[PDB]
Amino acid sequence: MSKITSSHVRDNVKELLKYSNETKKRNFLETVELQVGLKNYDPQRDKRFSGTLKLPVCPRPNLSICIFGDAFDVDRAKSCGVDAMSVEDLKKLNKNKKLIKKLAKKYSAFVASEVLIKQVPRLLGPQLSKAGKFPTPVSHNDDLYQKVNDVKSTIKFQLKKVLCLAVAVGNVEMDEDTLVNQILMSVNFLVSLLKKNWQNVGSLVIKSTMGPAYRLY
Amino acid sequence: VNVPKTRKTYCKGKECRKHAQHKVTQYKAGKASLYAQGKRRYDRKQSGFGGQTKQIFHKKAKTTKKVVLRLECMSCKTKTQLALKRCKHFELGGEKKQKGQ
RNA sequence: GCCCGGAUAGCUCAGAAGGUAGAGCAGGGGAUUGAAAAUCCCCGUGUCCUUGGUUCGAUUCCGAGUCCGGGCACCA
RNA sequence: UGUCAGGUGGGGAGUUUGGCUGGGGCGGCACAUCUGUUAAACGAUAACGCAGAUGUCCUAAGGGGGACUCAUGGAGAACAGAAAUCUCCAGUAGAACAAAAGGGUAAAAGUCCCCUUGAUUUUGAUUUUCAGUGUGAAUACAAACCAUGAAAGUGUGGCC
RNA sequence: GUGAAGAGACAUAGAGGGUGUAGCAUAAGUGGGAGCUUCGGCGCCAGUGAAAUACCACUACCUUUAUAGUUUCUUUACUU
Ligand SMILES: [Zn+2]
Repeated sequence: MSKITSSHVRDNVKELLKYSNETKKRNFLETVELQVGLKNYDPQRDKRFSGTLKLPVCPRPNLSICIFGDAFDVDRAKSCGVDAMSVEDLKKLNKNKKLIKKLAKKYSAFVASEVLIKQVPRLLGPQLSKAGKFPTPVSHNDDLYQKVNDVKSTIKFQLKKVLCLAVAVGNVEMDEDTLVNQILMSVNFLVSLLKKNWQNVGSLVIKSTMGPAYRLY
Repeated sequence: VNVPKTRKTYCKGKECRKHAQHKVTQYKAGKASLYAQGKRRYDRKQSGFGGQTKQIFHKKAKTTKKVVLRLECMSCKTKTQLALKRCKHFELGGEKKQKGQ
């Protein structure tokens, strides 16, 4: 009630994030995610659609970024926190299978310039695949300092071969009433794919890294 | 017969109202719905004692059936219908070509 | 038009869930016997109906499309 | 026992069980169409007359532009032979053009190479069978919107 | 009309149930994920692969049952 339990939506957050015993407390910035249970859970014959819809309030489990920019973007990247890379450097990474797995699992975010979106998904593709961390659309005239927010804001919506999604919804840094709000947006994009959402005001928990048995609906 | 899949053609549109790209899918007939005026007139009549108060066709000579193409626009996604001459086989897309062996 | 079942070596018939490609019919040689049969041994034979697909891999599984053989429906 | 629904039910009830046709029936299609001829040098024209075809196949075998000549024969080139590929000379079509047959076509309507969707939209006028009714096909424009070519042009499906 | 006792669940339940191969080792999956913990230990780290593990949770796939809820019911008794 009150637009998906607005009374105990922020008190849920207030009791988790600022706690060492209940929420363990890691050194990196603790990110929050959701879970919801619809009656629409069918494996399907057609197979699942998967449409990566954006959100204006930023999702963003961004630890490291490994770019592929050249000429303009190498100058812009080195000034910022990220680190640049060359075209011939990609051939050295692919030459052994181990260093591809380091780029796959940890380095989640990506930035690739307009000229370097014509050589990328061949070598990584088969080895990567299940993670699905491919580059973002970027041109040479971008700012890079601002472009970190665009990758951070966007998130995957792939649903195949399992009856669950887990879309992130802010973190420790973001405001209290945003997270949730985001809750209205996050569920709405599930309603875009499915027919019957079950049923506007459904189920939630708050799982911020060490989200304990606080268990929601 | 084979057809290209997508093709350029005129659409009425009203925006628009010129040549543009299209998708191509095959037209299938809808289910009879059970609440049309003729079905209600038929079921009211056919109830009592008498048995089949109308004609039942079973002198079907010819073999095939005309193929129809449901064209769907790209921009405003309005739809049209373009018929085709009678043929037994029909692959909507798209085993080209070949020539020049 | 509906919802089901089956396809495998030249022939015929298994296969069976997770990782193979097989008994037989024959067909070819050995072993055995004074020989002629019956029996132990060692071979050659595959688009696993057809396509993209599905898959770490699959004839299977998984979902499409066409070819063979059997059922309950019928107002131009 | 009563009402409604599913099977069974010639035990009984009602009704139909083509036409042309050297009598009918058995065959056949001459019963919707197309080519040549019968058909008597405008058109029209019969028989279960004669020789034969159709219920399809094609995103190219449709549309535009540019290259180039085919049947067959002769003279020469290792394996190569009557027949493989290569080169020259003669070559009015004696080839080819999705199928029946007739017509048509040679810097092409044939063969090869480049780009595409005029097999598109809105409606009427007009030839053929003809009651100058319909059905089918075909021809010539108007207003649009496109393709192709340096252009003139050509194209509202298949050379007729 | 009136009484007795055997079966399919839907709530709602976590104990587990998972052993091809390479991987300390019996990996059903999906996310967050660099420390929880006094120390202990196990992870990040490193490494084997198609897939990474702790620490937290959600979803399946199979067994279990002890809930007085649905009825496919199935078994007998009582006279008006
Ligand atoms: Zn339009």
